[PDB]
Formats: sequence, C-alpha cells, structure tokens
Amino acid sequence: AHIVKIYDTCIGCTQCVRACPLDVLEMVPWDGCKASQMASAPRTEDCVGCKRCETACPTDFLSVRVYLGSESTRSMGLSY
Amino acid sequence: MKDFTTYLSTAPVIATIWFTFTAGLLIEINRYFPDPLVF
Amino acid sequence: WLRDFLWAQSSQVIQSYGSALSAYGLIFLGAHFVWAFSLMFLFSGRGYWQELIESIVWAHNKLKVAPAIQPRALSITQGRAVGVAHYLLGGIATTWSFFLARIISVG
Amino acid sequence: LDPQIVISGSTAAFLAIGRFVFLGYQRREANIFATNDPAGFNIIDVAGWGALGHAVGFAVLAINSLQG
Amino acid sequence: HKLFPKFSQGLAQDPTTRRIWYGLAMAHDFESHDGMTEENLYQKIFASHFGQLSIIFLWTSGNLFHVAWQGNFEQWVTDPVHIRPIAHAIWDPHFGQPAVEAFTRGGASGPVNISTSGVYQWWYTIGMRTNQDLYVGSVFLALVSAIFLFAGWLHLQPNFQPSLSWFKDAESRLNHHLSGLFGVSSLAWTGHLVHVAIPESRGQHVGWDNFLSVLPHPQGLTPFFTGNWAAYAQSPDTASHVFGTAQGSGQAILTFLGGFHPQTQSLWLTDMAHHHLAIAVIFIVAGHMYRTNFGIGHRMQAILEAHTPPSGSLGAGHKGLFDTVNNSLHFQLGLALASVGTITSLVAQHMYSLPPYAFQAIDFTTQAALYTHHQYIAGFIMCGAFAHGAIFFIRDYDPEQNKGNVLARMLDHKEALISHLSWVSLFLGFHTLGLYVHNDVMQAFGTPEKQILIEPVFAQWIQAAHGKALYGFDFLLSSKTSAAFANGQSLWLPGWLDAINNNQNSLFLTIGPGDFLVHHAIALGLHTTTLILVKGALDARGSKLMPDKKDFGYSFPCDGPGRGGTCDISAYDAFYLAVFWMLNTIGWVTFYWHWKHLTLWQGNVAQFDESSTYLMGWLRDYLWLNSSQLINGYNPFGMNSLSVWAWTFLFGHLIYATGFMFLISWRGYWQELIETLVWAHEKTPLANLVYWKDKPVALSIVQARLVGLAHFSVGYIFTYAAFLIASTSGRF
Amino acid sequence: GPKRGSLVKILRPESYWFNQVGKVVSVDQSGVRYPVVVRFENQNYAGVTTNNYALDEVVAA
Amino acid sequence: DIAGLTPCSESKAYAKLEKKELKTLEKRLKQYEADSAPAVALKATMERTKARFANYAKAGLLCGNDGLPHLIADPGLALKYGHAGEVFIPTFGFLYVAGYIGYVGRQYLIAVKGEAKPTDKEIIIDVPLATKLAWQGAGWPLAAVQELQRGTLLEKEENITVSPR
Amino acid sequence: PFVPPSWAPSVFVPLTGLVLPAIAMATLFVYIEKEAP
Ligand code: CLA
Ligand code: CLA
Ligand code: CLA
Ligand code: CLA
Ligand code: CLA
Ligand SMILES: CC1=C(/C=C/C(C)=C/C=C/C(C)=C/C=C/C=C(C)/C=C/C=C(C)/C=C/C2=C(C)CCCC2(C)C)C(C)(C)CCC1
Ligand SMILES: CC1=C(/C=C/C(C)=C/C=C/C(C)=C/C=C/C=C(C)/C=C/C=C(C)/C=C/C2=C(C)CCCC2(C)C)C(C)(C)CCC1
Ligand SMILES: CC1=C(C/C=C(\C)CCC[C@H](C)CCC[C@H](C)CCCC(C)C)C(=O)c2ccccc2C1=O
Repeated sequence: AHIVKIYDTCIGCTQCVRACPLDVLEMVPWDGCKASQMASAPRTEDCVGCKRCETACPTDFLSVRVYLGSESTRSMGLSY
Repeated sequence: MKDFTTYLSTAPVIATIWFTFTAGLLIEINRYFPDPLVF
Repeated sequence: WLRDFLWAQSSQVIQSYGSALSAYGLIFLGAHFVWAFSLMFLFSGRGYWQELIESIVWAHNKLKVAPAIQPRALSITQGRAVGVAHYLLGGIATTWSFFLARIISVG
Repeated sequence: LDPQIVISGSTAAFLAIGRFVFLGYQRREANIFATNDPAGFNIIDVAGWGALGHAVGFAVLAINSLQG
Repeated sequence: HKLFPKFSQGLAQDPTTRRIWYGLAMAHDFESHDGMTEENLYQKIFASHFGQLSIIFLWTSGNLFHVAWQGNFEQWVTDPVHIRPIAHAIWDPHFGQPAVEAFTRGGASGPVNISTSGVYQWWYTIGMRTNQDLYVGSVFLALVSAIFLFAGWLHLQPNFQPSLSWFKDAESRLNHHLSGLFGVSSLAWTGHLVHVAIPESRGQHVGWDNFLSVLPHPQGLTPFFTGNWAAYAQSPDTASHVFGTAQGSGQAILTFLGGFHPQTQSLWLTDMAHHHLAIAVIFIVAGHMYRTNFGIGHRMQAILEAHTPPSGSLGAGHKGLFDTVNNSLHFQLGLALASVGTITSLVAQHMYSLPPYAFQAIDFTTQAALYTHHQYIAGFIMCGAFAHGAIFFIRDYDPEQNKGNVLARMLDHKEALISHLSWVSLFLGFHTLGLYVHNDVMQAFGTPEKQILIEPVFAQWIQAAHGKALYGFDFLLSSKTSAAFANGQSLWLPGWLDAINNNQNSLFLTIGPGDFLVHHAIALGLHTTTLILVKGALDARGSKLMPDKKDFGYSFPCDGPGRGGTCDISAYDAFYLAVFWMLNTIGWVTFYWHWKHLTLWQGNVAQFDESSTYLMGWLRDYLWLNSSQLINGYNPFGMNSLSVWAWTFLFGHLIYATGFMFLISWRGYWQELIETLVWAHEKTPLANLVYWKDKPVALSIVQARLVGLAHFSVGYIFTYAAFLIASTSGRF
Repeated sequence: GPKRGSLVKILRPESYWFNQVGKVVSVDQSGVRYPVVVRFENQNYAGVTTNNYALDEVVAA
Repeated sequence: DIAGLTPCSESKAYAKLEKKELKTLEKRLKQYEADSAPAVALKATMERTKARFANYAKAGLLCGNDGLPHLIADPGLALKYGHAGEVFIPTFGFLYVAGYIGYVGRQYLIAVKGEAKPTDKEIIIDVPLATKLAWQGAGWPLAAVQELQRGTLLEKEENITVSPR
Repeated sequence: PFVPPSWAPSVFVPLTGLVLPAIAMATLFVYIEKEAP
C-alpha cells in the first residue's frame, strides 16, 4: 500500500478528488481555510500511485503527497 | 506595413538576417584575406 | 557482414580525405556524432536537466542576465522526439555517406 | 664509528628535553597510571621520548655512515 | 504470503515477479531491513567483510593452482621473451578438431588459454621458480580463505559478537591499522624481499628448508646494530646481470640506484626493498599518533575542533564533523572509495611507466590488459564514491549537528559549484570539439598545414624539470649546473636520467599536439562526470523542482508527469547518468594509451603524431586498422586462435545493443504486452493447466535503468577487452 | 497584515517564489492559517501564479 | 627553438609538403586545356597554395618533425620569442568580441525588464533599442569595470535558492 | 602429490557446468516459491 498524506496548506479546491482514477480521497468539514473543506485519504489501500492528485493540486508546494510504498495486487493495477 | 515590420522584428527572422550578415562578413573576410592562421 | 560488408567497404569512405569525396568522410563523422548525440536525449530524463537549468539560472540571476522567458527543460515527449529525430538523422546520414563514397569510388 | 655514544647521547638529550622543557606543554595539550617521579614523568613518556631518541640517533648514524 | 525475501515483509507480501528482483537487489542494504538495529548493522558488515576476504584468497589460490597444474611456468622462466604464459586448459566439448588444433598453441598437450593478467612476471619477480612452490602457495591461501570464512561465521556467534563501542573506536583502529596492517606488513615484505626474492634473482634457492642457514648479507646484523647501514648498499647488481643467475651479481640488499634493470627493463629488487623498508618505518611511526588507553596520543575530535580559522571564512570550521564521520557509514565508504579509486588510477599510471616486474613491458598485451583493467576499476570505484556520498546526504546528514561547519557551507554555495563545473565542462567541450572538427576539415580539404596544433609546453616544461633533454629548457634536473642535479648526482639520478632519456620505454613519453588535445578531452570527461556526480550529491536533499526529495529516499522512479514532468530526478539517476560519462572518459584514456603505445611498440611514433590530431585519423588508423586480425579470427576459410576474441567482440556489440533496448524503450509498452501474454496463456487449452505462482509484470523504472546500464557496461568492457587483447596479441 | 497591492517577499523556503517579490491580492480576516494571497508575475513549474502564505512568511520589502 | 621545434622556413618536411601539394594540383591540372575554366581554377588554387606557404614561413611559425605549424600558448615565452600573434593577440581579440556580445545582451535585458511586457520584447525584438545598445557597446570593458566597482554588476542575495540554500 | 588426474576436466567441468547449476537453480526455485507459515 502507498502512503498518501494531506497537509494543512489545502484550500479545499476539490481538484485532487476529481483527479483520482480510483476514488481514494474525499473532502471533509474543516475550519482551516475559507472554503471550509479539507481533503482526506481514508482508502489508501486502493491507491496505485499515479499522482494525478499531485498534478491537480494548485498550492505551492503540494498539499497532497504520494510516497510509493509496498506493492499489492490493487496498487499494481493488476486485472489478473 | 507596421505589422510587416513587426513580423520582421520577430526572433527567427532577425536571427536569420543577423546570422546571414555575420556569416557573410566572415565569408568576405576569408575571401579577401585567404587562410589566416596568425596575427 | 561485419568484416566483408561494413569493414571492407568502408575503405573508400575512410580514405576519401584530400579528394573530391572528402565531404562524405566529413558527413560520415558528423552523422556518427549526431547519432551518439541522440543517446543523451533518449537515455535521460528532464528532471535532471531542469535542476541543472535551475543552477545555471541562479548563475544568470547573480549577474542580472536572467531572461524574462523562464528557461525550462524540454518536455518528456519532446525529449523522446528530439532523441528519435537525431537518431534517425545520424544513422541514415551515416549509411548515406558510406553508400555514396563506396559506390562512387568503385563504380 | 662510535654507535653507543651517539645512541646514548641522543636518547639522553631527548629524554632530558622531554623531562624538563616539554613536560608542561604536553600536559596542557593532553587535558602506567602512577610513578613516584615528582613531575609525573611515567613509563610511557620514557618510551615515547626514548623512541624519538633512538630514531634520531640511528638517523645520525646512517647519515654519518653514508658520509654525506 | 511467501518467505523470500526474509528481510522485507513489504517485499514478501508482493504477489508479483517484482519480489524476486527486489529481494536480489536489496539483500545487502542492511540499513533498511526489518528490525535492523545499529549493533546488528555493524556486526553483519564485519562478517560480510570476512566473506569478501575469503573470496579474495580463494580467487588467488585458484589462480595459483591452475597456473601450477595447467600452465607452462617451469618452462616460461628459462626463456621468458619467446614463450607465452598459459592461464588454464580448455575442456570444451562443443569444439571441433580445427579448434582443438588451433588452441593447442605451445607448449601444451591440449587447448589452453594464453594469460594476459601478468601473474607470471609478478611470481617470477617475487621468487617463484617451480610449480611446487605455486602448489604450496595455493594450498596455503585456500587454508587462509577457510580461516577467514570460519572467522566470519565465528564473530556472529553470541559469545563473539562485538559491542557498538568496539566498532566506533576510531583511534585504536587507526593506530592498529596504520602500525600493523601497513607498516608491519611492509616490513615483513621487506623481509621477504631481502631473505628470498633478492637471493632468488642471484641464482640461489632460498626456501623454507634453508632460509635459517643462508645469510642475506655476508655480514648479517653487524652493520644494522653498528649503524653502518651504508654497508648494505655496497656492491649492487652490475649493469650486465642476467636475472635469475649469478653472472654479474652483487652483494647489496638495500640500494637506491634509480632507473631500471638493463635486461628485464624493470625496477631493481633492492630499490623496492629499501622502498618498503622506509615506508614500513614511516607507517609504524605514523601508527603511534592517536590516543588509546595509554595517556599519550592525539584526540581526533580535539583536532577537528581546533582547525577553525579566524574571520569565519569556513564558518564553524570542522566543528561537529567527528560525529558525522564516526556515526555515518556512507561517509566512511565515500572517503574509502574516493581514496581507493584515486590510488587505483595511481597504480595504473605508475605501473605502465615504471614497470616493477621482470620481463614486464616486453609482454605488451600484459601491459595493455593491466592498464585498462585498473583504469576501469578506478572509474567504477570513483562513481561509487560519489554515489555513497549522495546516500550520506540523504540518510545520515543531520543539519542541526552541522550548523555552520564546512559541510553545511557546501550546501550553501552549491549553485556556484554546479555553475562553475558547468562552465568548465562547456568550455572544454566547445573548444576541444571545435579544434578536432577544424583539423578534420583541414585534413579533408587537403591542407594539413592550416590545422591548429597547440604545443603542450607546460607538460614538456615538467618533463624538462624531471630531466628530459629533448625540449631544451635545461632547468632543475636537465641543467648540469643545478643544485638539485648536483645534489642527487652521486646516488639516484644516473639511473633516472638514463631511463628518462630513453625513447624506447614508457617513462615520460614524448608528447605533442595530439597529446594536448587528448589531455583536454580527458579534462572534459573528468569535469563533466564530476559535474553530474557532484550535482547528484548536492541536489539529493532537494531542488526547486522537488523540495522534499529527501522524503522519498535515494532510489525512487520519478515524481510523476506533473510540474512539467520529473524524469530521472533522484540522486541514483544522476549516478546512472554519470556511469555513461565514466565509461566515455576511461574509453578515451584507454584508446589514447593503447594507440600511443602501439605506435611506440611498432616503431612509428610519427604515425600517432600525424594522425592523432584529427578524429578521422583515430577512426582510420586505430579502430579500422588494428581490427583486421580480430575480425579474421574466424572466416569461411578457417579459424585460428583469435576466433574466441572475435566471438567475444561480437558478443560485446550484442550485449551493448541489448542494453539500448532497456535504456530507450520504457515500461508501459511492456506491461501492456505482458497483459496480452497473460490473456494468451490463460485462454490457451492444455497449457493453462500450468499456471504461474508469481504474477508476471514488467520491470520497474529503476530496475530498467540498472539492467540497461548493466548490459551497456558489460558489452562495453567485453568489446574493448576483445579488441585490445586481440590486436596487441595478434600483432606482437 | 499587509495591504492590497503592496509588494512583499516570501520566506517559505520550499516555495517556488522564495526570496522573490510578489503583490498582495487580499488578506482574509478569519481564522484561516494562510490568509495572505500573493500573485507573481512569473509562473512555477505547475503553471500557477498565485499562492497563499502566512503572516510570518511575508515581509513588505 | 622552443621545445626542439625548427622554424618552418628552415624545416625540410614543410618544403616537402608544399611540393607534394603542388604535385597533386599539377597532376589534376595536366588533364585539361590551357585557357579553360578548370585550368584557371586550378592555377588560382596553386597560387593561393604558394601564397599561403610563403605567408606561414614569413610569420615565423614553428614546425615539428612532420612540417606542420605549431602554436605556443604561454604569454611570456611567446612574447620573448616573437610568437605573440598566434594565441595572445587572438585571445584578447576574442575576449573583446565575446564581452561585447555579452554586454550588449545584458543591457538589452535590463532595458526590457523595466516595461509592462518584458517577455513580449524578448520574443519580438525592439530593433532601434537593440541597434542603439549595439553601437553603444564598444566601451564595454570600461563600463564593465565601472559597474564592477560600484556594486551594481551583481545582484545581492535576493536570488532564488533551494531550502538548504 | 598435488596434481589432479588427466580425467579431471572431463568430470569436473560438466559437473559444475550442468549438474550443480541444475541442483542450484532447482533448490533456489523451491526456496523462492515457499509459502510462509
Ligand atoms: C567498497 C565496498 C562497497 C560496499 C561495502 C557497498 C555497499 C552498498 N552499496 Mg555501494 N557502491 C560501490 C561500493 C560498495 N558498496 C561501488 C564500487 C559502486 C559503483 C558500482 C557503488 C554504487 C552503489 C549504488 C548506486 C548503490 C549502492 C548501494 C549499496 C548498498 C546496497 C547494495 C545492494 O544491496 O545491492 C545489491 C547489488 C546487486 C544486486 C548487484 C547487481 C549486479 C550489478 C548491476 C552488476 C551486474 C554485472 C554482472 C555481474 C556482469 C556479468 C557478465 C556475465 C557475462 C558474466 C550497500 C550499502 C545502494 C544503496 O545504498 O541504496 C540506497 C545503491 O543504490 N552502491
Ligand atoms: C556524442 C554524444 C554526446 C555529446 C556531444 C554530448 C554533449 C554534452 N553533454 Mg551529454 N550525454 C551523452 C552523450 C553526449 N553528450 C550520453 C550518451 C548521456 C547519457 C544519457 C549523456 C548525459 C549527460 C549528462 C547527465 C550531462 C551531459 C552534458 C553534456 C554537455 C557537456 C558540456 C560540453 O562539453 O559542452 C560543449 C557542447 C557540445 C560538445 C555539444 C556540441 C554543440 C555544437 C558544437 C553547437 C551547435 C553547432 C551547429 C551550429 C548546430 C547546427 C544544427 C542545425 C540543425 C541548426 C555537452 C552538450 C552535461 C551538461 O549539460 O553540462 C553543461 C550534463 O550534465 N550529458
Ligand atoms: C597557466 C599557467 C601557466 C604555466 C604552467 C606557465 C609556464 C611557464 N611560464 Mg608563463 N605565464 C602565464 C601562464 C603560465 N605559464 C600567465 C597567465 C602569464 C602572465 C602573468 C605568464 C607570463 C610569463 C612570463 C613573463 C614568463 C613566463 C615563463 C613561464 C615558463 C617558466 C616559468 C617558471 O619557471 O616559474 C614557475 C611557473 C609558474 C609559477 C606558473 C605561472 C607563471 C608565472 C605567471 C610567470 C613565471 C615567470 C618566471 C618567474 C620567470 C622565469 C624566468 C626564466 C628565464 C627562468 C613556464 C613554461 C617564463 C619563461 O618565458 O620561461 C622560458 C617567463 O619569463 N610566463
Ligand atoms: C544574452 C547574453 C548572455 C550572457 C551575458 C550570459 C552569461 C552567462 N552564461 Mg548564459 N546563456 C545564454 C545567454 C547569456 N548568458 C543563452 C542565449 C543560452 C542558451 C539558451 C545560455 C545558456 C547557458 C548555459 C548552459 C550556461 C551559461 C553560462 C553563463 C555564464 C558563463 C559565461 C558562459 O559560459 O556563456 C556561454 C554562452 C552560452 C552557453 C550561449 C550564449 C549564446 C549567445 C552567443 C549569447 C546570446 C546573445 C543574445 C541573444 C544577444 C541579444 C542582444 C540583442 C537583443 C540586443 C555567464 C553568466 C554558464 C554558467 O552558468 O556558468 C556560471 C553555463 O553553464 N549560459
Ligand atoms: C575460486 C577460483 C577458481 C576459478 C574461477 C576456477 C575455474 C576453473 N576451474 Mg578450478 N579450482 C580452484 C579454483 C578456481 N577454479 C581451486 C582453489 C582448486 C583446488 C581445489 C580447483 C580445482 C580444479 C580442478 C580439479 C578442475 C578445475 C577446473 C576449473 C575450470 C572449469 C570450471 C570447473 O568445473 O571448476 C570446478 C571447481 C573446483 C573443482 C574447485 C572449486 C571449489 C571451490 C571451494 C568452490 C567455491 C564456491 C564458490 C565461491 C561459490 C559457488 C556457489 C555459487 C555459484 C552459488 C575453470 C577454469 C577444471 C579444469 O581444469 O578444466 C580444464 C578441473 O578439472 N579446478
Ligand atoms: C630513574 C632515575 C634516573 C635515571 C633515569 C634513566 C637512566 C632513564 C633512562 C631511560 C631510558 C634509557 C629509556 C630508553 C628508552 C628507549 C626506547 C623506548 C627505545 C625505543 C626504540 C625504538 C622505538 C627503535 C626503533 C627502530 C628500530 C627498532 C629499527 C631501526 C629504526 C628505529 C630506530 C625507528 C635519574 C638518574 C635521572 C634520576 C633518579 C631517577
Ligand atoms: C560526494 C561526497 C563525498 C565524496 C567526495 C569525493 C568522492 C571526493 C573525491 C575527491 C578526490 C578524488 C580528491 C583528490 C584529491 C587529491 C589531491 C588534492 C592531490 C593533490 C596532490 C598534490 C598536492 C601533490 C603535489 C605534488 C606533486 C604534483 C609533485 C611534486 C610533489 C608533490 C607531492 C607536492 C564525501 C565522501 C566527502 C561525503 C560528502 C559527499
Ligand atoms: C540535453 C537534454 C535537455 C537539455 C536541452 C535543452 C534544454 C535544449 C536546448 C536547446 C537550445 C540550445 C536552447 C535554446 C537556444 C535559443 C534559440 C537561444 C538563442 C541562442 C543563439 C545562439 C541563437 C533536456 O531538456 C531533456 C529533456 C528530456 C529528456 C532529455 C533531455 C536532454 O537530453
């Protein structure tokens, strides 16, 4: 399973969520930004590590980070 | 005509004109002064 | 093939200097050079080059000569495109110089 | 030549020069276990300064033996 | 899940074929195993170093055994000029009778290999004369290898495991190693030379039978304890001495003559004896420097804390570096590999020009093989030095324990470092390539008198400073009225001058504008490889494209296509890109070495002087010309003894080309192809009853770069070794 | 904090525009952690010209 | 002379190479008519060859054991033995023209950064401003050392760096 | 008494060329694919 972390520089633009091809991230209530939205990664067991989320994030630097960890059958994207 | 000179002011056109000028200047120098190795 | 074709028939190209076929020797060497030059693009990746460009950009900033158009490393697909284009140009031009020098001298 | 005079004189010179004028500097820079010498000039100090004495004495003997 | 690999349960739970390759590639990276502590790390490293020692001594015992049983060593020593050294016999049942006839060269019973490794000259110089001595040496070294293997097993046992304080004791280890392992070993080798190897060259057998009854000097130990040490330099070997006999012999055991023996064209044994004796005394003195449990000695942390200059030009100086060398193992391995690679370059550079062993430098293939071998060894070791330095920066560097010292101030001005390395690389490339292309255009257009030939007056100035009377500078060793010339004249200069004014040896070869251009190409290759390696070491913590690069590690594939694309961004990838330049640079130095020595050995150095100033002369007169007998190793008319090097030449071209596939084509093509293969196997009847246990996937990106660079380098080495050995052995 | 249109300087070291000059767009007056909105005339590697910063990461210079 | 090199006017392989090139040109010449255009072209080639060898022997070049001109790159040795026109005067000529180009480019960059569209002036060249800076850049070493002595040649540490600096 | 006999290549070369590589690859393949308890 890979390691996906969310950092407090998130501005709740929801871009990372709508970029993941695997439905790993979601938006939660929060009070740290004007949008009152923060990302969260409750389903990192299905994450393949494609890093579309990191591409979609506007902040400098990134507020979502994917650390490629141990591989499984789900993280390798195997249909077999 | 203003737009044609603006197009002539673009980067590849000026690079073409300037390298034609520089190469032609070197070519005329190597013609009238054949084979300079020293001085 | 290595000895009787390539090695044997490149005699004409490698000894074409000092005659009218010398340009085929020059383009033999030049084509070998361009072919090898393609391998830098084909074997590498733009992350390294972007960081190198970062250091060079710092050096230009130090002397107030940093351009307003920000120096960027070539894209991944442009790296591949430049690679394959110089690869093809090099190889084909090599065989071109070999063929023409050979067949014009022994023809 | 006189080997015993050169070796004994070089050893005596280096042991005296480490016993009297270079003892306190070596103690300041360093800051078996106990001898009754009044300056703490123990066995390992004797070994080091006598090693330097034998080394310089045999160097003098060798350079003299080449006659150069 | 599966057992293998037992050090990583993250790899053990991998259902793919990635598990096997990543268990192989991560077996010896002990710092990142499951449950690895620091004591366990040092203990496994200590046992692994024992294992390497045992493999080295088993390798040497195998060389000795195959020379003693299958070589012609007892026949080689009688006429070492005209008899080829035999490595080992060939039993290849795939052979035919022409191959068995052609590899039965002489003087052998069957097919044998002719050695280029130079072990006969070394063994004959150090005193071997018979095969039985080599059998005794092989049995002794197999016994020593078994002892080191048992000690590697032994120091892992729980009553024999050393503590962490034993490994981090730096002063005791430097004192014992510099005293014992260097000075006592050099003193014992002086003892071997004096007691055995000098009398064997005098025609007298000294073995374990009679060494307690044969005096090395006719007055034993009376000049040593009288201090009359010049008595051991009296009556050296005459300049008409036949090596291995008593004709023209001497009595001295410790001389300093200079130059070479006249017959063997090699260094004097008494010079090497007094060499090892002097450096033995120097290392035993140097090993009494640091403070162990005896009160006297230097304290290394106090030395590092002292050397901080005023005005703050080094900041905090060397403060806090003792806890970064002693606590880190990658820093120590980087220092060790930097030193050993530079020393290996030194070994090659001083063994081609000052050949130590008897009848070396008349065996030309041995010269070329030894130089090329140790130069490529040095190149790989230097790239490993910079790689483990980048690994130090990623894993072991603590910035708070280095606040203001020299190592942090290197990270502070890293852009100026990389920029000035970029400047010298671009300068040397533009002007060296421009001068070569200019001279090629002058040679093509028929006018060689126009070509830019810059004379190397600085290295010729150095050669005149060392005593070479060809360039007419006449200063400091070349002028008779010099102080250094007059002071060194009685003792070591008359051999050095006779050997340096000979143009038939490799001692300070005559140089010119080709040598100019190639030395600047060598500077280009060194500065470029240093640029990639230093830039990988310094941008390892992070760059502006990737500020958190230290959080991913040393060897990660990429960071994805975002931010413009980040391919080859890790420090491992900078190592990967620098191995190509290392191979390039050592290829330049070995093409240059080999072609200048081929033109020396043939006689026409004018051929190198005329053709090395333009790259078509290289391609025509070194690569095309010297590969005629190589590629004629087999042909439709027959075969000869060079057919194995022709097959290995094509073999290297093939492995090179196959590595281009992994370097050019990348993963996702192959993963889609393997998915179609998985479908094709699971749908084919009567073969889908057999099914894989590990799921087939493509090679990973980092694995692709390693496999491509591996095939690339192996094909590079086999191609050049085949060409070099075949040309130098076939034409001489 | 700083006012609209004023020039500031960035002290976040892992930013693209660290040690560089931008222009303040707005400062949010809520309890947001990064209220200072600064535009930059040049874009980063992701093509973005706007970032949010804290108060101690900007200096009106 | 220097490094055991003979002068080219004294070297014998130099005259041998001159005679060999004239021999190749006259062997190519002797298969045409007298007043034809290939004959005129080859006679002009032979004239330029003789003039080039006379000019190289005139300038005091040093030839080797193969009869080719060698260059001397040491300021004091070449100024002592009269070889300053082959590396030393060419290196200061190159530094003049290279610093010319660099100073004109730097002044163009600083001139176009002070506008509302610096990149748009970088793509489409302001030709009158470029020609003005190109003519004014002849006093570039004086202006370069003056910008060096005022501290305006360098940017301070407002540069872009990485988080470990 | 060191010299191995004249038939020693004809036995030792196919031994370490075929038989010990086969035993080694078979033992390693069984060790790779073993399930953990
Ligand atoms: C001096 C001793 C020394 C020691 C003790 C180490 C120890 C280490 N190195 Mg270092 N290093 C060294 C020298 C050393 N290295 C040298 C000489 C180089 C230059 C090649 C390097 C370059 C280097 C890199 C780039 C890396 C290491 C890494 C490592 C660590 C793990 C090694 C591993 O598990 O891979 C196991 C090794 C293999 C599976 C080798 C595979 C086979 C290779 C590719 C060669 C294949 C050629 C083949 C044999 C030819 C056959 C031809 C055929 C026709 C016969 C370990 C700490 C790694 C690390 O620290 O990661 C953070 C790492 O990434 N080393
Ligand atoms: C023969 C093939 C080849 C060549 C010429 C180069 C050249 C270079 N490499 Mg590359 N490299 C190569 C193979 C090659 N490499 C391979 C196989 C790899 C492994 C992937 C690399 C990996 C690599 C790394 C990792 C790095 C380099 C760097 C460099 C540059 C070094 C500095 C220098 O010498 O500037 C001199 C310039 C040249 C020699 C190039 C020739 C330029 C010509 C003469 C100018 C244009 C001429 C003409 C007008 C063009 C007309 C074309 C027409 C269509 C318009 C240089 C451009 C380094 C760098 O960028 O340093 C600044 C660097 O860090 N290379
Ligand atoms: C790039 C490095 C470099 C190198 C290796 C050389 C090498 C040399 N220089 Mg040169 N030189 C250089 C650059 C270099 N130069 C530069 C940049 C300048 C301008 C400052 C000079 C100006 C110059 C003059 C005026 C003279 C030399 C001379 C020499 C030769 C002997 C010098 C000596 O013995 O002192 C050791 C070498 C050095 C310390 C290297 C630096 C050289 C400095 C700059 C000048 C040293 C001159 C020396 C003190 C005078 C010796 C007199 C001689 C009769 C014995 C030697 C071949 C002398 C000569 O012509 O001998 C035949 C001489 O008279 N050089
Ligand atoms: C416009 C003027 C200009 C100036 C003053 C500089 C200055 C510098 N460059 Mg940069 N550079 C430039 C343009 C410039 N560069 C261009 C156009 C490129 C290619 C895209 C580069 C690519 C580059 C690299 C890769 C490196 C440098 C380096 C350097 C530094 C060392 C000198 C050198 O080696 O340059 C060598 C020159 C080049 C490599 C290319 C120059 C091309 C032409 C001749 C200059 C451009 C003319 C310009 C378009 C004229 C417009 C004026 C007109 C509109 C009025 C120095 C600070 C090096 C460094 O960082 O060391 C500290 C270094 O490694 N430069
Ligand atoms: C270690 C270095 C080494 C190398 C590279 C070789 C290479 C060779 N040996 Mg030699 N051998 C060696 C040491 C070596 N030997 C030693 C020290 C002895 C004395 C015991 C022998 C006794 C010997 C005989 C009797 C014969 C050979 C033969 C050969 C040739 C055919 C291969 C073979 O079947 O050998 C087989 C190897 C042995 C019989 C001894 C090796 C035993 C050691 C302990 C193995 C070490 C294990 C190793 C480190 C790791 C293996 C496991 C790993 C691969 C997974 C080949 C040239 C044959 C030959 O001459 O053909 C013409 C042959 O008949 N060897
Ligand atoms: C008690 C007393 C006293 C006395 C004292 C004395 C007498 C002392 C002495 C001491 C001594 C007497 C010491 C010695 C020491 C020595 C040593 C310690 C040595 C060492 C040596 C060495 C180390 C050597 C080495 C070598 C060799 C072996 C070889 C050659 C080289 C050389 C030389 C290096 C008095 C009276 C004052 C007073 C009272 C008290
Ligand atoms: C990355 C890294 C690293 C690495 C680095 C390296 C790898 C380096 C290399 C280095 C090197 C590789 C160096 C070298 C050096 C050398 C030298 C510096 C030398 C010098 C010499 C001399 C000085 C000599 C002189 C002389 C002569 C010439 C003759 C006369 C006499 C005499 C002897 C005086 C480390 C680990 C730190 C860690 C951190 C990171
Ligand atoms: C060398 C290399 C680069 C660096 C190459 C670059 C950045 C291209 C440089 C082209 C020219 C030299 C720069 C533009 C020159 C301008 C026209 C400026 C004017 C210059 C005047 C002299 C005309 C990559 O960006 C790259 C990316 C992906 C995979 C491989 C590679 C790769 O191998």
